[PDB]
Amino acid sequence: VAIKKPKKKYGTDIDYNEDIVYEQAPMPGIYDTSTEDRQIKKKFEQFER
Amino acid sequence: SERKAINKYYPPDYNPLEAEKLSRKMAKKLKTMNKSHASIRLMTPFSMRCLECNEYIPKSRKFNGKKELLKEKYLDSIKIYRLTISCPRCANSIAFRTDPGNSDYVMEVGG
Amino acid sequence: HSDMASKMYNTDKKAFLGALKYLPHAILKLLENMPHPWEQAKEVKVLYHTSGAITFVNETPRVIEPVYTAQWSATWIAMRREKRDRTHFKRMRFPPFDDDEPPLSYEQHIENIEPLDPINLPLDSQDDEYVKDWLYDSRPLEEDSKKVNGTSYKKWSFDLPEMSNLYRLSTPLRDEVTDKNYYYLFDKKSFFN
Amino acid sequence: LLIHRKGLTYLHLDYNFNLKPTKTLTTKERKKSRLGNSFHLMRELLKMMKLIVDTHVQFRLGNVDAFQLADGIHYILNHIGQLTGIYRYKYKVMHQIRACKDLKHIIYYKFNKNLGKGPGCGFWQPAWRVWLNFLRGTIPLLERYIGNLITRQFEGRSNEIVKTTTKQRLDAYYDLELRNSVMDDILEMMPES
Amino acid sequence: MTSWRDKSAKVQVKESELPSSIPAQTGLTFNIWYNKWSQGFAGNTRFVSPFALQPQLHSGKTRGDNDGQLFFCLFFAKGMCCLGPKCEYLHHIPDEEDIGKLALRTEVLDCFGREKFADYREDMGGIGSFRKKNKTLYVGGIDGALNSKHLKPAQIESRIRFVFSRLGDIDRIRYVESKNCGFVKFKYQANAEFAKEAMSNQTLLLPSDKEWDDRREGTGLLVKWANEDPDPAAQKRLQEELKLESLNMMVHLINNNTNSA
Amino acid sequence: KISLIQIFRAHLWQKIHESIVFDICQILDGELDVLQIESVTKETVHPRKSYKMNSSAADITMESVHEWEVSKPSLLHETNDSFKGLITNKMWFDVQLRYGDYDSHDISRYVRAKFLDYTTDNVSMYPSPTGVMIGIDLAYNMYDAYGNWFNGLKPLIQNSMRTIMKANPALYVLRERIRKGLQIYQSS
Amino acid sequence: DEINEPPPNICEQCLGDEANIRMTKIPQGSECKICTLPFTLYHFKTSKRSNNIIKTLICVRCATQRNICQCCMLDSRWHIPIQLRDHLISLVNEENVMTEEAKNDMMKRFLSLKNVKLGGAQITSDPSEADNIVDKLKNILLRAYASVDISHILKKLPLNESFLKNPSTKSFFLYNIDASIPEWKITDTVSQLLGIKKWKDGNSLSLIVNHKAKCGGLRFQSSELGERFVSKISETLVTPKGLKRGVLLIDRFRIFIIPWSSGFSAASFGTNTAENIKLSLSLNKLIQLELG
Amino acid sequence: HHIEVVSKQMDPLLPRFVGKKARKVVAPTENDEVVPVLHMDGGEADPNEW
RNA sequence: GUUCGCGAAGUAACCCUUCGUGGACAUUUGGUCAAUUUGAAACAAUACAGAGAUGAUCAGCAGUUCCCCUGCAUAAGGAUGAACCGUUUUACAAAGAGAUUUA
Ligand SMILES: O=P(O)(O)O[C@H]1[C@H](OP(=O)(O)O)[C@@H](OP(=O)(O)O)[C@H](OP(=O)(O)O)[C@@H](OP(=O)(O)O)[C@H]1OP(=O)(O)O
Ligand SMILES: [Mg+2]
Ligand SMILES: [Mg+2]
Ligand SMILES: [Zn+2]
Ligand SMILES: [Zn+2]
Ligand SMILES: [Zn+2]
Ligand SMILES: [Zn+2]
Repeated sequence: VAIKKPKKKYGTDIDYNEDIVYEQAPMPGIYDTSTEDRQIKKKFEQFER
Repeated sequence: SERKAINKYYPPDYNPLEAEKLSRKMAKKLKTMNKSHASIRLMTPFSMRCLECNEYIPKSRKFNGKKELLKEKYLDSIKIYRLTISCPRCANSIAFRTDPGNSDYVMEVGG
Repeated sequence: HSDMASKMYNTDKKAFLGALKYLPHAILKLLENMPHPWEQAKEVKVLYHTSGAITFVNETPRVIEPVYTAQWSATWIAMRREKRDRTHFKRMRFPPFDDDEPPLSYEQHIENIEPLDPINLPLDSQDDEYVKDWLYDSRPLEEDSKKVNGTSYKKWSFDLPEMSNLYRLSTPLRDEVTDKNYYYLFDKKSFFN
Repeated sequence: LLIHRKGLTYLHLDYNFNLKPTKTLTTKERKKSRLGNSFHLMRELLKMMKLIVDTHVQFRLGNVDAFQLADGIHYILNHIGQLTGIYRYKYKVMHQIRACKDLKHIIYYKFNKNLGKGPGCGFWQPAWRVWLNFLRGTIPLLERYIGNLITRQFEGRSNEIVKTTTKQRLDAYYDLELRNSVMDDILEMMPES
Repeated sequence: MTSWRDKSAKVQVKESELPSSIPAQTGLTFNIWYNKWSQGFAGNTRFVSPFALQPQLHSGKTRGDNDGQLFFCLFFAKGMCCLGPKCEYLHHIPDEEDIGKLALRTEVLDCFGREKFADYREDMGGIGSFRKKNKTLYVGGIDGALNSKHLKPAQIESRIRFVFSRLGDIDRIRYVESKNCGFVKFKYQANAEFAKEAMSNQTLLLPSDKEWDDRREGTGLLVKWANEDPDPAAQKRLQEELKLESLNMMVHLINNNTNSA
Repeated sequence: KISLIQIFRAHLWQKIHESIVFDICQILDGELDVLQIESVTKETVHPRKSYKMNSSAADITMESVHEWEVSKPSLLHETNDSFKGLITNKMWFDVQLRYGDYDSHDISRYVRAKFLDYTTDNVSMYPSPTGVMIGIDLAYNMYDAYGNWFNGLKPLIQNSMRTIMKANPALYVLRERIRKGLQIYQSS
Repeated sequence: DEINEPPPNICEQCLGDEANIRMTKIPQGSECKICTLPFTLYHFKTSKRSNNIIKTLICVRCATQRNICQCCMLDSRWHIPIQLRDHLISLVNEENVMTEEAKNDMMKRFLSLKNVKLGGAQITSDPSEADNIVDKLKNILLRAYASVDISHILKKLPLNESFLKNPSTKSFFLYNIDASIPEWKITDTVSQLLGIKKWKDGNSLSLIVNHKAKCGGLRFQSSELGERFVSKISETLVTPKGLKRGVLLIDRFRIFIIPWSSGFSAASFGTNTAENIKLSLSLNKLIQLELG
Repeated sequence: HHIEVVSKQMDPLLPRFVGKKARKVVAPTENDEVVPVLHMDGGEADPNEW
């Protein structure tokens, strides 16, 4: 039996668990974070497992 | 709409006296009618001390509490009431008695 | 649009609700075109929304001012003759309907019946021969091409016998003062001072 | 339909445009169902309009003589202060009510020369003009008012309500500006950190 | 053709026989704006549909066939269309010729013309999302549909196989006895959208049963949109068919670059 | 308003009106032989009728054996009557209750105005003409009757109403709920 | 900017074949399907005498960030859905590209006002960056339950009878059906074999396939069709005891058949999901016993 | 495709601007370039007077 | 259907009726919208909770909010309308001793 969510008080109430809330992504950088993105995703997926 | 309203709209087929019969029969089956412990906002006139979480109800603090007509009847005929109050820290109900001969209260369970 | 319970009425309910701001204009156009006491009935030209939201009376009531003064003066006479000789005048009850019953429809109730006689002074034929044919019309002399410009009903023009006859009927409601020295310290320049 | 869009189904709007509650109301209902001036002032205009239309219905159905119809309209227009209650929601109408009272004194003591005290005076033309001129001035008012009411229904109220200063909140706003001026001048005298 | 193009579509319900537009009274005063009942509690509010589609009986030519209508009649599917052959929309089970007409159009809106939405409804009911080409229905609420006959775990599936086979080509039907629910997957989405409105609030009884006089008293079955199939025996089928869909698109897409050059 | 709700609570206005209508019938059958009625019948009263000031109907209807000869409609304390006007078999009563003001509280004017309006009105349903109407001002405990009498009732009904206005148990509830709202007691 | 607004992004195939199209502009028409925020609704019809109004469902900002049209929401180049577009680019760059969308109303509005491209909308709307990935698509085309008491059920499955001409039956037993191979694909292969196409009108054949038990049966109405189904199947496999079985031939698959000689019904295959899996596990040996 | 853009004759009673509501939106910040905060270097000695 | 022609037949004597046939007159409605459950009103009720600053009881104004509600409102109410009342660790250094390394 799943946990019930808190009921919305108002209309546009935000489920903060549902999405990256106000995703201010970092400014695009020159130093090429491409291998680093793979290793965190693997480490974060490993953490969820 | 308005605090003072002269007329409340009745249904076009209505009468007062036939309703009084009908309404009385309904007045045996409800959950609100059968339970009558009166809920009253009150202040405690005799500082408290809790017995479970040892909280102190300052001097005279507001409570929405529950009045009960006691089966006792002071002297041949004088009413006597029992008031109950929940504690702020813990869930605990503390009880009163109102002595009419000795004007101050006497209390019981929980405090 | 009596029982708007279907889903098809969802747009037309918005039309009723957004017409509520125009409803004071519909009350003025209805009450200004109200039938005067010498009229049994009055066909008015209306403009209506196609969803039956609002019904404006699309006319303005324009009259000939000497004729209009003579029409009210004859009813002023006819109502003082009435109150003089009635044994008992029964003023009607207000409101004329109970608030539980709906406004009864025009066609099942009103339209089928002969209306009534209105207030009309009898108009003695030898003294009032120039006005008695046309005095109590809805728009008097509307289709007479020589007395008015036409059915647009502007810019009337009369002859002398018709004009003195309306002068004679209007004597309960006329000015009855001919010198301007009567208004000596009683004109609006003295009122401003 | 406006009452029922606001969820106020416990308020019954009569056919004579009386608005009454159908039950003893809870407080969240009495806060919610508190209609404003623009609803009630529109509702009292429709009460005045229906009350005049109903007398012509009473005349046409045969129940009322033409002298009673003219007396009936003259009774309505002189007693709107006690037949509607329009003065509760726009008290400037007191001018129009005491105008129709003052016109009634002029008309009666020229109508009732050599007549007894009685009902049947139906010279409703001067009091008719007072309300048609009152309706001339509340068309721009109620189009602004109900137009704000309906657009608040369809869209909701704006989130950018900026409160003006008032006598109520002058001492509060004085301190918010006094604390900002002191916090500025000290934060500039500070060397760092 | 012989079942469908030969005859014309027939009036299912007389316009006097149509249900009343006000709902069943679950409140004290009717609300005129929102056509619902206000005061009082909220009671229940799902009932067995009195009407049902007999697909080989009610199908026929309509006015929308000659006009080149793309969209199917919503009340044909519910068994409620009172217009019959005078109706602007189509009255037949969707075929490959029909879905080929809808091919540019099905991406944003269903076979009945109703626009799809961004994300699904919370209870997975309603019209559907355009973000997922969902072709699988959640057949639920079977207990109220059967009127609480015990039947069994296989018979129930036999009822589901008989009814939904009339509503189009089927990819697979799975019944789960422990969850008391079925999953019907169609060849096309347009059949799944058609069969969803056709079998909402219906009953799987047949007449050959004793409760046929009390078919109206029940609750009715819920056909809603299905979630993803969680077993990896089906997950591997999903990426396999997604792979074949991608290879069928790349062949079509390099010919676009061949023509573009 | 709230003083008037507390005074006229538990539907006292209706209970007052049934009490006069019942008390008249208990005096009609007490002297039924000199009047020569076959039956005196209180009618089925609509519960909204007692407080409906717009229109009314009859309450108590008298059916006679021999055909009564009634007078001209006169006031309750009228001296003489000419009974040669109309010859009818059936009479009616109407019990009117009003609450007077300082301006309009002459009950003699009110009962004459309502009787001459309700009998001329087409909507107000009376079973026969030639009836009487009893009006009671509940604010000033005044009573008056206006209608045509056949014989003997005018000394009977004015001796009855003096007993009714003092001895009616519903009027005693009205007069007591006034004195509790007013907090007046009578010494000596 | 309310007075400076971009022109609408609509497909060519939404507009259709005609030259001049009368389009209606409503300045604050509906609200967007994606961002739930108002926009200028354009709507139009392909021909003058058409009967379908084609509306713009999404705003221009949500159509730019996805690089899709406003009406049919397919990609402006390649004319494919978004879910298939972001999957084709994921086979090229070997990483997942994906436009992710908010489920919250304050974040549906937030995600639209930013000027980024989402998913494959950086790759598309650059014709140089799109065409080389099509060339990279071309190189991809160069590659081109032992406790169950099942014994009550297997008495009813035939499993011991032969596929000859001589029995005249309505029903058949199809086993060796993969968890793929939909139910429509087996009815279309039989109806292609008999030429009894549009079979669902006359109800000539009725087919039940479990997809857990890997088994099924197809029932005919009019038993004379059964000899047409036998005679139109040429290839058969003889088990090395005997007992020849015909093969239905779905592309790359093989489905064996035996005349049931009665009506199997539903629930012959199994009455519980755990129970049906063991019947596929029961069969897998007999297929291996039939072949090898 | 040459496309004529026309306006629909609005119903004067239906609410014009049907998509217009009073709703509240948070806005993202568009930061493409950093603004260098160009102070001067460092008169920085300070006792405990402040 | 009307009107202008032209032709044929009949009554006619150039007119009438009939049907053949050229013209002219008139020219593209409506939908943002389909009729009950599954594309979204809310309230009441039951139960529980019980009510700003304090020792206690009260008047209130504001403020920040990606809560709003009533109102025509930029007026004013909504408990001072509500929410606040919790969580809390690094721009971190300099100097001065006793055990442990190391190699
Ligand atoms: O009682 P009074 O003060 O002498 O006045 C009354 C009163 O009118 P006013 O009070 O305004 O003067 C009556 O009407 P209401 O005031 O009760 O509304 C009015 O009767 P109507 O209004 O029915 O005409 C009547 O006049 P009349 O008897 O001519 O009808 C008139 O008395 P006067 O005529 O002596 O002024
Ligand atoms: Mg405030
Ligand atoms: Mg506040
Ligand atoms: Zn405690
Ligand atoms: Zn249809
Ligand atoms: Zn958008
Ligand atoms: Zn498109």
